[PDB]
Amino acid sequence: DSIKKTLFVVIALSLVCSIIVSAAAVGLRDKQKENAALDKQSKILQVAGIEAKGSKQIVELFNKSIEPRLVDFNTGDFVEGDAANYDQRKAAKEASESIKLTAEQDKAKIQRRANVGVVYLVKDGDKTSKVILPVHGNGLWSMMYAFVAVETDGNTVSGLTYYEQGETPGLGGEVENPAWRAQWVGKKLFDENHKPAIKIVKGGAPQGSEHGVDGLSGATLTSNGVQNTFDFWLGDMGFGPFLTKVRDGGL
Amino acid sequence: MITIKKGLDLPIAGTPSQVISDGKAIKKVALLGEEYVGMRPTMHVRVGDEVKKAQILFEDKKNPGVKFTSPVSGKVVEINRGAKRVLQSVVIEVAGDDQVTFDKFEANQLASLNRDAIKTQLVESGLWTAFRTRPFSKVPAIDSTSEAIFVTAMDTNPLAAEPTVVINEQSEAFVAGLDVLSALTTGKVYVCKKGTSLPRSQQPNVEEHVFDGPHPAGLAGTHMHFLYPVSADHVAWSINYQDVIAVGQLFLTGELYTQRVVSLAGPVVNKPRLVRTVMGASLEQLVDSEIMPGEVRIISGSVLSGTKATGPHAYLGRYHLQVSVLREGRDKELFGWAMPGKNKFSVTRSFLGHLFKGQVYNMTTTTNGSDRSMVPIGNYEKVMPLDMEPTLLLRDLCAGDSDSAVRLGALELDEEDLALCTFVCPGKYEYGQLLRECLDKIEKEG
Amino acid sequence: MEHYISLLVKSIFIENMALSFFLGMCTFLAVSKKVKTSFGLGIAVIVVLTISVPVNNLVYNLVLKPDALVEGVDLSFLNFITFIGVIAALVQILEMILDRFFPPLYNALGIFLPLITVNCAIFGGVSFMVQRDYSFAESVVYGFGSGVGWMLAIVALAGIREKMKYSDVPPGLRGLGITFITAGLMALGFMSFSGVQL
Amino acid sequence: MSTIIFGVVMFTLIILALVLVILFAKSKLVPTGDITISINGDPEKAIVTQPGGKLLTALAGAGVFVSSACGGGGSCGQCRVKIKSGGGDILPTELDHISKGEAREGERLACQVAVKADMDLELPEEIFGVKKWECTVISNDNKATFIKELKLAIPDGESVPFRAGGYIQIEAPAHHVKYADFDVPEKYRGDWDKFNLFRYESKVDEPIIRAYSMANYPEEFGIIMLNVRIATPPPNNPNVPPGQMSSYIWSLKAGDKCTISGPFGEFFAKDTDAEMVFIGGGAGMAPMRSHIFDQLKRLKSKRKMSYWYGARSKREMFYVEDFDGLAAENDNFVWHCALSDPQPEDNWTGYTGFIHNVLYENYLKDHEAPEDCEYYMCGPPMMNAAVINMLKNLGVEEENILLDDFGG
Amino acid sequence: LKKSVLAPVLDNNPIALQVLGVCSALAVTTKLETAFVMTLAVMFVTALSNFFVSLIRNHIPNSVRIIVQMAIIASLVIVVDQILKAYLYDISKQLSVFVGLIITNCIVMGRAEAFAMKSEPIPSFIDGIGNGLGYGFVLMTVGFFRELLGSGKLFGLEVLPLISNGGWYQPNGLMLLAPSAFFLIGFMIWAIRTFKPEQVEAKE
Amino acid sequence: YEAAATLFYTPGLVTKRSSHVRDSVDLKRIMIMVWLAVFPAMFWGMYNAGGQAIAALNHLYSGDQLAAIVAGNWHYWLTEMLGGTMSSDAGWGSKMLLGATYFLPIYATVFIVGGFWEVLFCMVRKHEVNEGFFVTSILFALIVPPTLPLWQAALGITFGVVVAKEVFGGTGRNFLNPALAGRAFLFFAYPAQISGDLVWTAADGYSGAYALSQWAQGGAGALINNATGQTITWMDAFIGNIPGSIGEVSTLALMIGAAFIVYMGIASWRIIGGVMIGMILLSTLFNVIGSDTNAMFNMPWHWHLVLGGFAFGMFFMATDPVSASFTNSGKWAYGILIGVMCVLIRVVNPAYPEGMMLAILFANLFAPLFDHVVVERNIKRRLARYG
Ligand SMILES: Cc1cc2nc3c(=O)[nH]c(=O)nc-3n(C[C@H](O)[C@H](O)[C@H](O)COP(=O)(O)OP(=O)(O)OC[C@H]3O[C@@H](n4cnc5c(N)ncnc54)[C@H](O)[C@@H]3O)c2cc1C
Ligand SMILES: CCCCCCCCCCCCO[C@@H]1O[C@H](CO)[C@@H](O[C@H]2O[C@H](CO)[C@@H](O)[C@H](O)[C@H]2O)[C@H](O)[C@H]1O
Ligand SMILES: Cc1cc2nc3c(=O)[nH]c(=O)nc-3n(C[C@H](O)[C@H](O)[C@H](O)COP(=O)(O)O)c2cc1C
Ligand SMILES: Cc1cc2nc3c(=O)[nH]c(=O)nc-3n(C[C@H](O)[C@H](O)[C@H](O)CO)c2cc1C
Ligand code: FES
Ligand code: FES
Repeated sequence: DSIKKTLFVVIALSLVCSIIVSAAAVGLRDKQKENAALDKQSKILQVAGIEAKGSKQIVELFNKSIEPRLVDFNTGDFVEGDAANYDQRKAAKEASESIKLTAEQDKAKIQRRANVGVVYLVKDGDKTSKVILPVHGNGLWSMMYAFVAVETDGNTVSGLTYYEQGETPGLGGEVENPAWRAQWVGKKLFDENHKPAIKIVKGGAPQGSEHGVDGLSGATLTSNGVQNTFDFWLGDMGFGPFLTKVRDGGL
Repeated sequence: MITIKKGLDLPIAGTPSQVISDGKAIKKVALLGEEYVGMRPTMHVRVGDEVKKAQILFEDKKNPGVKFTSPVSGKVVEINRGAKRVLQSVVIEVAGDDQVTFDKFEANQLASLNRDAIKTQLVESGLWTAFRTRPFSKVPAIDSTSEAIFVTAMDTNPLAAEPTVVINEQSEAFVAGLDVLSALTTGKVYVCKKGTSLPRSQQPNVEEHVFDGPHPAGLAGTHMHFLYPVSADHVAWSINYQDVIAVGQLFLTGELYTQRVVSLAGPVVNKPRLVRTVMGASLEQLVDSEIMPGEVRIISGSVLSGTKATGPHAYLGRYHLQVSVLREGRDKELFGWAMPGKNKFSVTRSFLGHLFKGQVYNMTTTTNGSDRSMVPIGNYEKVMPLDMEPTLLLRDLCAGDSDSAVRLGALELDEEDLALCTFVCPGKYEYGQLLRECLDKIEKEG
Repeated sequence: MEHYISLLVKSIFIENMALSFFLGMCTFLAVSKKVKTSFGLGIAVIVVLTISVPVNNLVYNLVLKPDALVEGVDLSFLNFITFIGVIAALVQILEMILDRFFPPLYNALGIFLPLITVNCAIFGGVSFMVQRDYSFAESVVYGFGSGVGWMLAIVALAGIREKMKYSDVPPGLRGLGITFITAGLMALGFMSFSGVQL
Repeated sequence: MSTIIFGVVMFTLIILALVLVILFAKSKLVPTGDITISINGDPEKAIVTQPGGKLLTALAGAGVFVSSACGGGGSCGQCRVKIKSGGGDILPTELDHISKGEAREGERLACQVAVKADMDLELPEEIFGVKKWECTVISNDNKATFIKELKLAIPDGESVPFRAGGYIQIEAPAHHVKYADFDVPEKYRGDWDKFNLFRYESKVDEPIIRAYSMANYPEEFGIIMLNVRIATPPPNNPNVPPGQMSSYIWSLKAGDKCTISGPFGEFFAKDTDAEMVFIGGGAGMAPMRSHIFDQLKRLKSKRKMSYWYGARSKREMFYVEDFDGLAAENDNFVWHCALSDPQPEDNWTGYTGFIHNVLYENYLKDHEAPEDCEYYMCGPPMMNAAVINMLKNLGVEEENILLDDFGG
Repeated sequence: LKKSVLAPVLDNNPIALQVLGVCSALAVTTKLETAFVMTLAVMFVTALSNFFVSLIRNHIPNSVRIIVQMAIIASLVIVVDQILKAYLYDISKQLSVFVGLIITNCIVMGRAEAFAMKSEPIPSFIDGIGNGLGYGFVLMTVGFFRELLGSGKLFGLEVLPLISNGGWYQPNGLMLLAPSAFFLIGFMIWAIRTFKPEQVEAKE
Repeated sequence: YEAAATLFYTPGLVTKRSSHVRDSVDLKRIMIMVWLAVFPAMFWGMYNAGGQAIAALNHLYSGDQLAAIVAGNWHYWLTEMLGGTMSSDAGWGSKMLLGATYFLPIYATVFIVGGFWEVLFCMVRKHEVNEGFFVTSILFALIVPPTLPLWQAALGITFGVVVAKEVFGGTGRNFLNPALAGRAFLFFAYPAQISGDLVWTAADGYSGAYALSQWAQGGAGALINNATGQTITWMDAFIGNIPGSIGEVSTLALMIGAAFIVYMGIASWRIIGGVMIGMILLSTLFNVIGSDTNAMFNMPWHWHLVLGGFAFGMFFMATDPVSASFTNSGKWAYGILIGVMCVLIRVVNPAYPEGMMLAILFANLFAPLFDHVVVERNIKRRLARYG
């Protein structure tokens, strides 16, 4: 073997492979993001209750009925920006636009919070009926993310759905059980003193109670994770001020 | 003073009374052929031939130059051949007194003989077979020399004789044998002994080392491990006190000395004692009228590492200095394992027998249990005084591994050193034969 | 500095590549027969991983990260080829300039010396490093811990198999089936650290 | 599109950088040495073809071959090399052939040794003396069903450096041979024509080499006599493909051109005084005749000797005049024979059946010391096992059972 | 004839004899969807890599042979990964790392070194297809038991009703973990070597 | 039948080689002496399991509802038919009978199901039926909650006997603990029936938390026996009045039983000493460093000892001769590693409230490594001609 031939062979092989690889990885860059957006849009539609069995109609239903919007947690007011392309995970990760929570107030054990969050308003025409709030916190094995859709009065929940979790199936992975998620409808999030009134009680809650929710059987650690998630995100450091503005009207 | 902390003084009944008395007249001897390791005989004699004392019976093909001679003068009667025509024993009927006579030396001149002049006389007389080389326990090569010779001179076997009684009769012969061995060694002669006094040789090559403790203290393997560790590059010769007396008598008088003082003792013997006998005698007529009635097993050696003396092998071995007799146990017993035995022996504390201190048992030949797999509860580590890993070495031997057994230390050991490990094994394994097979494989892969 | 200690112990025990992520089994099950050879291969893997991870971190941070070289361009699709090229070149260097030119590791490195290139553990470690977004020192410590954990697992398996010389396995399960079952039992035992929050 | 060009350029640059690093590292370390091996000290022949790698690829290229057989890999282990300087590593495949003792003095196989650094060798003297030749065929006449004897003449009067019982490595260039012209005596016409055996043919594309043993003895110098067997499909399974090289040598005629490559040998006779027992079968007459003639006519030995042979019928025997004359000349040498299934016209009397069985029931059972005499066996592999079992049951050590076999 | 494509299914099975590709077998066998997608991906990658390496087998210098082969194999794996992300995003989200780990799959390198470099392109392609089939056999067989007994489903369809949904079956939690894969592969090897004794290993 | 005489009787063989006299100990006697050691623990466990069920049932129900419950479960109506009573003042007779009806089915199922595979393998491979299953079956039946389903116990013992023990070659050949391997199979496969507050007290509709996991919630002040309303003290947790399995509840009985087999030399004291040393060292380090949000950082050694299956594991399950180390130098390390791992799993790992069974399985992997280290040191000492 000689260098004169080896370099030529290597360069020719690289020139043969690279055009194919780059064209494949650049041509599909639009579909690779459409597929990613479709999952979130479908989950938001499912939480809002709109039925869309197909990526063809999911796009139009989400574009017409759902309006993403940014919210500033410190001020509890709307912010103008590219909400349809926001990235909450990286926004919280970056120290430029995030707050390092301290131990005594990091109830959800998320250790970082973003300065500005994103909420989705479900509306027809220009009248809004719901608002979908994304909340998350620590479980036992992994982070648990969820969407909670509250009514326009700021108190009544109209559905809870967990779209990302890694608990043990059948034992602590029952957060995705429809029998458990279907009981959150009609529950109330606040009391007359504006305290977080959601309580994941153990062993069962009184039937018809407006603040009690059945806990997971044999999954007390995950139930405590959910309780911490709500105690944080409904508190002062979360959607507290935003819901305070919401219950006064003008959502 | 070297003290051994681990071991087991076997409390078997019928301990002999250390008083030497004349034995029965012996009209038949034999020189065995299955006790010499790797010995392939070339028979120079035939049935009906008349042999003088110290006249060669057969040579070796694997160890050229080594000659085995006849203990007494008589007529050959049997050349018994076992399976695959293996030599079991050569039987000689003592019917004469003629002999072959060798050279004589003054007692003063025995410390300055040439090594070759000593070797020639030893090999011609047939006492060269008394030595054994550790490792492999083979008879030393004719032209080989080692710098450490271990004169045992102590006996700790069950129902064994006391060397101090035997030696004090032959003090001059013992001293002359020590002088000859000191001139022959080229290294040192390690005269192992207990705390008692023995005749002393006025030579710088001869050392008296005092041991102590239970049984394994009186083993040439233990003496080598504690005074001169052995390996493939360092072989050490071994010999007992009676063969040293024989060497001394040979070099003092010019005639081979084929007497013995063995201990006839056991649980089923009417009067245990030390009986003066002849080398390679016939045990069947040595132990007649000395045994209680019933089925018995006659052993040529200690019950831990002896040989059953039945049929062609019913003759005294070369390296054995005691005859042990004990009853045969064949009957079954219902729920014997669940009995809280008062008459049952064990190194563990799971029987009521160990509570009674000083008890002596009428032990039999039964294997208390059946063959099973090895569950190491820690019995071998209680009875191995050497610096080894016993329950790893025995698993290595059982698995058939040879190189790892060598690394763990199988070379320094012999079948007589694993007798206690076989004795205390819940799995009823025999480790001496496994070690012998391993050493044969090692020798062949040379 | 407690962060580096936590990273090291996490990589060694909590996230053991061989028995928690299960990467490298094609050699983990095949070469583990003697502790000497297993220790030699573990040392080789340690060295290769420790040298491979930081270089890939430097390259990914410099040129392959989105928007890192020129704003508006994203070359995160060359990750596989770049990582495998770096790993292969490092393994070739180790095999050909140092291992055999100096006193060689005879029978410690045989057919399995060029198999380090296609060892899944190194590529898995680089990919996980890319996902976790470590710094340079964290990358070094992560590589060292991963290598030490892999060596620990392979040496434990080698010791178990050496102990298994006394076993009596059925003829069908001789060697490979029993190796699979033994590795399964070891993985079952290694689930003590599953829930640790380190 | 601007990302495509960046990706292409960066792929090319990264791969070029990696390849250049590898090439530069190789250029900074490669020894580029040559002539790194000396086969011995005294001879001037210390030249090879390759600077390293495998050892045959350097020695056979320069003309040195203990036995550079086809393929290699130590499947037969005649490529014997002795080393005294260099790497002491042993291939896992070499522990099977080399004991630890020979390993300490450095004995290995050639198709396993890998050369990279300086060394010196201590090859045996037989390598320096072996050579090819140009022997012409004299006779290839058949004397049995499957046995042919080949007679050759050495050119220019040279004598091969051989000992009793050796073997020369015969060659066979590319050829195509048909069985059509094969013809045997009238008695063998029956069983030969029962399948007729002439439809068979062989294809040879390149020269091939196997070995044969000499039926002659050193005082018959100037003429090479061999015992050649034909390789035919087994009678029970005629659909098995036949043999190539044996068929080619069968096709050889008188006056034909032939080339031997050199004599090699094992299975020599011991220089002791014990009794000698020669046992064989099939084409094994060659080493036994060589040994018998050596010890009797050349060495003038007076050791008691017996040559026990087994056959199938009286028609299956040859060399009978030779062995009878030798037995009449020498009182110490007596040879016996047995027939497996004698025919009514054979007029046979005496021993019958398997050779090991007749041996045991007639001679060794009454023998006083069957463990001191020496045994030499060279015959059918199925007789090998029976004779080995019989001798081991009689109790004979491995050092006294000297045998030569062709690997079944 | 079809001996090249049919033999490595049982006669020369990669995982069963060569011990190649076991990591993906332990990983992606939890669900038949991912198992089948992985089988197809490895089949295509192995076949095409063998084809190209055999096409250029003459002009590969010894010094950079590994680089030359890895360029082709990594390019193929990158193309496959981009295609999976574009069209099978739901499946590609689950495989994750074990899609990029196709390059370090030992089957691909073993068949490239042993057969592709020294065989004709079409025989190399056929051998790659055969090895991929032999690998997929083990993948799908292990995945069948794992999915059916750990989640009571098959290909995502309901077969055994679960106790949490008003059925009768209580799912086994070990099937969704790794040791079940080890045990299943071990018992597969036992059964295969029982039915085909010629593959049994020696005591020594 | 021959399957009984060959068990009761001794074979009545004689020696034919090497040591003509043998020790009286044998594997049958070893296994039987170990099998009898857990009898006091088993009897107190049955008593306590009856008592807890009676107390919880009386606390929950009363009167007509109590009668309806008692007539709906076969344990309760069998106890009532056999002369016992489920009233609040039931005696030790009924408290033991209920535990017996809860334990005996599990033991019978485990014994039969494991023995089937034992006999099948030892018959196919042409061996004689060994022993040691007499220990494995009873230990497995003692280390499981009283409410475990029979169809789960059968699978657990099947896995433990076949995969962990019988595949490797049987008794004396395996490398892992069979009973703990089966229990770990159950623990990871069916975690709802071996964890939670519903499984320890064998009462219908009563949920009572683990005594060990009541500490992680609030500390020593959170230990309370909801069945009776009293608080668990150290004496209660030592004697064995806490809810739990049949076997490891009582610690005084475990010490009494294990003292005999330690004295007789069957169970090594080195492993027990190592476990004790490791537990004491680590659980004192945790107290010294302290913590605010974790309540198990303040649990001392004498509270680690009594609670959970620590005593049962250390005495009867950590001293398995086959799985443990073969060197007196490595037995100490094996024990120390067992204790350290158990304390670590208890304290730092939040998913598993009890970790003795996983600590033993972890140390079973690394015992051969310690053996290899000691043997390599011994070989390096031998090469210097000093051994
Ligand atoms: C040192 C030495 C000396 C020897 N001396 C002699 C001697 O003096 N005289 C003598 O006759 N022999 C001798 N032999 C035996 C030697 O093998 C001869 O060469 C013999 O004639 C065999 O012929 P061959 O080597 O050409 O066989 P080959 O042609 O190499 O092999 C063909 C044989 O294999 C069979 N075969 C081929 N292909 C297959 C297949 N696919 N399936 C099944 N079977 C198949 C054929 O039927 C035939 O039996 C000697 C061997 C050695 C090692
Ligand atoms: C057979 C017995 C063999 C073992 C012998 C004894 C070994 C014990 C060694 C350490 C002695 C003290 O052991 C242990 O110490 C710690 C403090 O360090 C005490 O700890 C106590 O005070 C600390 C103060 O910070 C509290 O957080 C903790 O909850 C409380 O228990 C324990 O109550 C005591 O049990
Ligand atoms: C293997 C295993 C996995 C478990 N996984 C979870 C889990 O993912 N989420 C959870 O809340 N509890 C899980 N648990 C149970 C907890 O460890 C703990 O016992 C339980 O949450 C407490 O139950 P309780 O307080 O409601 O009685 C698991 C238990 C085991 C044995
Ligand atoms: C002290 C002692 C403890 C034992 N512990 C166990 C145990 O925990 N589990 C088990 O299956 N067998 C146990 N056995 C039985 C036996 O030793 C075990 O099956 C071996 O591992 C053989 O497989 C024990 C035996 C003894 C003597
Ligand atoms: S061909 Fe025999 S060693 Fe090479
Ligand atoms: S196949 Fe070898 S690492 Fe995965």
